[PDB]
Amino acid sequence: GKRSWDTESVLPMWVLALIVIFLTIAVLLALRFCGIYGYRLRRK
Repeated sequence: GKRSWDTESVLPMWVLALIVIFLTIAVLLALRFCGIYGYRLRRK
């Protein structure tokens, strides 16, 4: 692809991909920091 895609795609994949990792890390971190807390157990 030589044409200045600029718009890597009207839906830039890297932007889409970055979003997933941000959330990926967020959920993993969420679980651990909450891990020590034992998070919850709402049911209780």
